[PDB]
Amino acid sequence: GLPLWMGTFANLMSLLMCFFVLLLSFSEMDVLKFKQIAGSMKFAFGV
Amino acid sequence: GLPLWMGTFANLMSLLMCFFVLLLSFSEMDVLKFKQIAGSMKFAFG
Amino acid sequence: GMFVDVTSILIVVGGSIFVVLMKFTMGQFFGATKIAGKAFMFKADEPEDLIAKIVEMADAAINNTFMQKGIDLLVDGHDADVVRAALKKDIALTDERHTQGTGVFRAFGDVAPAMGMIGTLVGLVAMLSNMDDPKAIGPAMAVALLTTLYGAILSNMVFFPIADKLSLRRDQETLNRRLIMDGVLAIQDGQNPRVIDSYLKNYLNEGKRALEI
Amino acid sequence: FVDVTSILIVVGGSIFVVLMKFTMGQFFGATKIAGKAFMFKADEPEDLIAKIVEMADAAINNTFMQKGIDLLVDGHDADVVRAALKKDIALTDERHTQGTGVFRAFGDVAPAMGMIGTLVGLVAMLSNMDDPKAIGPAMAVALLTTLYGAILSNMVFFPIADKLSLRRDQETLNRRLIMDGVLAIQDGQNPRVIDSYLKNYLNEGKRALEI
Amino acid sequence: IGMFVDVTSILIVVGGSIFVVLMKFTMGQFFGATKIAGKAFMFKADEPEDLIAKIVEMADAAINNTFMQKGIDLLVDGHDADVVRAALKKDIALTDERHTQGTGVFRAFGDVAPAMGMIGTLVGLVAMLSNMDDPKAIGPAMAVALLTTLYGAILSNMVFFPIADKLSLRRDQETLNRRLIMDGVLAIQDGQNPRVIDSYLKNYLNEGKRALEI
Amino acid sequence: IGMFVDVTSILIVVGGSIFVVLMKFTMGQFFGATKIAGKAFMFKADEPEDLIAKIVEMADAAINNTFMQKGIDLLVDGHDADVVRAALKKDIALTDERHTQGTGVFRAFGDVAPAMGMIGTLVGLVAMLSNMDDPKAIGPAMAVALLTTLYGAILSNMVFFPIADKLSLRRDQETLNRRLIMDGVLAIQDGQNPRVIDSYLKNYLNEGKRALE
Amino acid sequence: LATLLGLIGGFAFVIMAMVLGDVTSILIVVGGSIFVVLMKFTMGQFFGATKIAGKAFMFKADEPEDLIAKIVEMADAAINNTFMQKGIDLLVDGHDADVVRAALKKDIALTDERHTQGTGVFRAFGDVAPAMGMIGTLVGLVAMLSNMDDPKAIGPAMAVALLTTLYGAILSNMVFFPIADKLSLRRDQETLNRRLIMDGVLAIQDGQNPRVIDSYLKNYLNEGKRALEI
Ligand code: NA
Ligand code: NA
Repeated sequence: GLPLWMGTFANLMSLLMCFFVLLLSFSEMDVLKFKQIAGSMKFAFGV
Repeated sequence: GLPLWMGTFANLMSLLMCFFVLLLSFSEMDVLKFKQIAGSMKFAFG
Repeated sequence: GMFVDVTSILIVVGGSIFVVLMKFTMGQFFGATKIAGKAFMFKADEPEDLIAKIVEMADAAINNTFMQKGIDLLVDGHDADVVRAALKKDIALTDERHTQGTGVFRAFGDVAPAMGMIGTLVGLVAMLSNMDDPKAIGPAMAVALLTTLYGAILSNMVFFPIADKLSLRRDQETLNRRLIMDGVLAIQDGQNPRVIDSYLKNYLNEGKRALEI
Repeated sequence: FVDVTSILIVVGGSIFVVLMKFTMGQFFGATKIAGKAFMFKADEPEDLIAKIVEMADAAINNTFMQKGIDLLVDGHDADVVRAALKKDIALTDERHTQGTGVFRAFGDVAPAMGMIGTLVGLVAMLSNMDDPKAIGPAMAVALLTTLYGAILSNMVFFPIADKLSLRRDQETLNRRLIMDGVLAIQDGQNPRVIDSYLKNYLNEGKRALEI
Repeated sequence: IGMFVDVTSILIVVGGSIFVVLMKFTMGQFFGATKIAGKAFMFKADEPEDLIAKIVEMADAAINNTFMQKGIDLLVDGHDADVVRAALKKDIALTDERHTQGTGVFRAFGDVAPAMGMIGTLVGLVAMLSNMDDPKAIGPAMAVALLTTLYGAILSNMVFFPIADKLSLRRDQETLNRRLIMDGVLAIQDGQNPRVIDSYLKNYLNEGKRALEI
Repeated sequence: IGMFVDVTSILIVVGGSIFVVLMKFTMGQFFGATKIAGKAFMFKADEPEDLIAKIVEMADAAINNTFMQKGIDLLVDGHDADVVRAALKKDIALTDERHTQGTGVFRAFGDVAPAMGMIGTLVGLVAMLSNMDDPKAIGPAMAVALLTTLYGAILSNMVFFPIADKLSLRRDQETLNRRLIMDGVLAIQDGQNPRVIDSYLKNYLNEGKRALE
Repeated sequence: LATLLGLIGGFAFVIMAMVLGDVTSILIVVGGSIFVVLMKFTMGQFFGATKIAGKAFMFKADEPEDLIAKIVEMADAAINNTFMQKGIDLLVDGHDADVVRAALKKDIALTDERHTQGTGVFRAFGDVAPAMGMIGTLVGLVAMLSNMDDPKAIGPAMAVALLTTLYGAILSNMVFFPIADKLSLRRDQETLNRRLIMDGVLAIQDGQNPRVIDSYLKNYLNEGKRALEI
């Protein structure tokens, strides 16, 4: 089946994800940064 | 080997982690809350 | 927009190509590609058509390379061992060719998701390290997502179905070759058409074709 | 949630890959045998054993039993009828194994198509980013693809393959039991000894738990 | 406490696993498997040395285990060697088959529990993301998804698979004891001295898993 | 709390692994596997070169190794070749079984450790996510999750799997040595030329992984 | 199209190599991998495996067509190749067919086992590299979480720790596994060449007809992966 270490990969990914959700818990959105990100993403995907 | 559900779990987890990093990229973190979290983590890890 | 797309394509496809070229020689890969192309643009001969042609020939005593080889061998080689051995050798050669093509494409489809994971990790590292330039994280997210997507699509929609179709073609070809070999053996032994028709009837329903009946 | 587009994506991708694996006629045959294994019940071994006992005492609804009785009635020998029954049993076994393979292939290919669909949806939403409040719910519908694949890989296709394997085992048991019954009938054995030999099969590889 | 308990998550995992299992095991089969598991967990297998001692103590005269109960009762009834051999091997094969089927039931449960956990966590993540205007109060919304995954992992790794492994070990011990009791009953039927049979009775007591004990 | 987190992570991983393994294997089996692993890691396998020199010395004459002691005792007792060969083959099979079962015990540990790591990680992540409003709570929970994942990975990849591999290597060495003793004792009983048996035994030096010349 | 595929494969390897190079992150992966691998292969066996890999990568194998040409030339008569030289010397010295067959098959088996051992070494490295990368990443994560001072450093430090995982992947799928695959290919090629040389030497020793042995050797050339090349 899958490589034996895929379980630890899933665990590491879940750890990092939940750390990022924790960071988002006390984060505040920025409109201008969002607009810059959206423009960059539109440029990257060839739109 | 390992069951394929574990692979789907890993792929989904990494994908949504990328999404959450994107969410944090245009978000501003509180400084006092971050300092509290940092102190708590330092105390817990020794 | 072009740079991130070509970076994702380069990572996935180039890594798969490098790994497979480590596995197989380039000539073997080109042979596998020709085999797959033949299997995708040429329908397999109907075994009922082969049975009808075989009974027509038996009653009497083209358009098929194996049949031409068999008739050319029969009009000159009077013995049975040479004809049977040559036909079995051709059958084994075709089986080996199709098996090696399946192996090449299965190797491609195996390596593709590994390159997709590597690309996702590279994009994650880049986007985490930058994390402050909007012009730097858009390309990184694009590279991560597109490497994952390209790996998944190439693995599950191109290479693995090509290997499966090659296996199907190998099975059909091997069935046709067995039918032609048995027909040649019958016409050499002078068997009655009816008994060999009844004997190839059970050949018809072998394996997958059992679902149709 | 409910999304016609996501279920269409998963079903279409799985169908394309399976049609690259099998043929359309084989797929329809697999569906037919799955239906016959679902909405119909296999004959219980006890009823078949009682039927063999009754025919032995006197000397038919099952098609295999009818075939065996007909092959006996026209003065045939043991080896030819045995070969014919072996051929029929092997044909049934092959059909059931092929159906199991078809549904197993569907089950393994459903989640990959789910992941491909959700990745495509995520790419679209990233290339069409307009309103922050809509960055969250968008992935919702995207993830709807993966969920569907998961469900189809675990509630539909794999359970159907397991049911097909179960029906294959049950039919093989019944047809082997009918083989021993017909061999006993052509051998002219006592009803009691063959009855005991037949109930010897009632503790087979899956009915021992109920004992 | 209340953060680790969710009715919907446990309902999803248990219901999905039960559905998928009943697609391959009838209710009677599952209940028999649970009865076998309860017997294997709440009762201890008879020690082979104590079995040999009981055999040699009852041999010279001519009762707790039901297998030797049946053996001595049927020998009192006075059957042939073929009869005793057939009946005892039939019982051994029957017990082995039901133990193997119970192992299969619990292994199917253990294989299907984490897939149900994955389905439940996908449902939870979809529910979280469908109500995410801002990523502030999404911790508890993720807690339920990770809870379904945790339930699947716990049931698979700490309940069902250990039950299957215990059933396998119990099958091994039961088979060994059955073989020992069959040999003892055959010896008693023959009428040999208690000392001669003990020479070969314990020669193969070091078979398989017990090979590490020496 | 700093030590409590480490204690909790160690308890989760190690206790879960022990609990699950003790269902697969009896306590005596685990103790025997531990003893065999300790013997493999603390004691060195006897070199086949010294074994060959000693055994050709004895053949010329016609012993610290226990298997050689048993073989010589059987040979000096005037027993037939079949009986001695059967007894020594039984001893070899017993050693093979013990080593295989010890490898199985440590493999069970190795593939149960990351599962306990995952269970502890999900427990810690649920605890940390639920207590978002409590800064004092997420520290220990995040630490528990990270440490339990790290302990699962470390115990699986750097302790239990390498111990199983070492046990497999020791089993291979012991099997080779005991087969060499088998052949040499058979030759001594038969009474072949010491040079021929020496050459045939030196032929065993290029078996398996010993290709380092 | 062969040049294009070769160039794209080389470019993929090159970009992965520059992504690899950083020193410490790869050092932890390789140190842990070596420590784990040394419990299965000794230091001498590891060096032998590296020598086999190097000799398989740099030195190219003899084309079997040239081998058949040399064999038929010698057969019609009555060498840089070492196995052929050994066979020729053995047959010139004067020996039975059985001795020649035994020695040649012993050499063939020795090369087969050497290449299998090297392939096993590099496959073990490939299996163990990603787990060591992940262990290094988790250690880095612990070090980061215990040293939080600035939010702006949360991102880059994370990207450093995850870096180790990346190296494992790049070391598993792009170095060790390809080296093992190339070793298996070299094993197959050398086994085929040595079987051809053994058959030719036996045919020369027994004074066989050149035509039938040439047909047999073509039949040998017409199998294996080479079936795709015809
Ligand atoms: Na992604
Ligand atoms: Na995204």
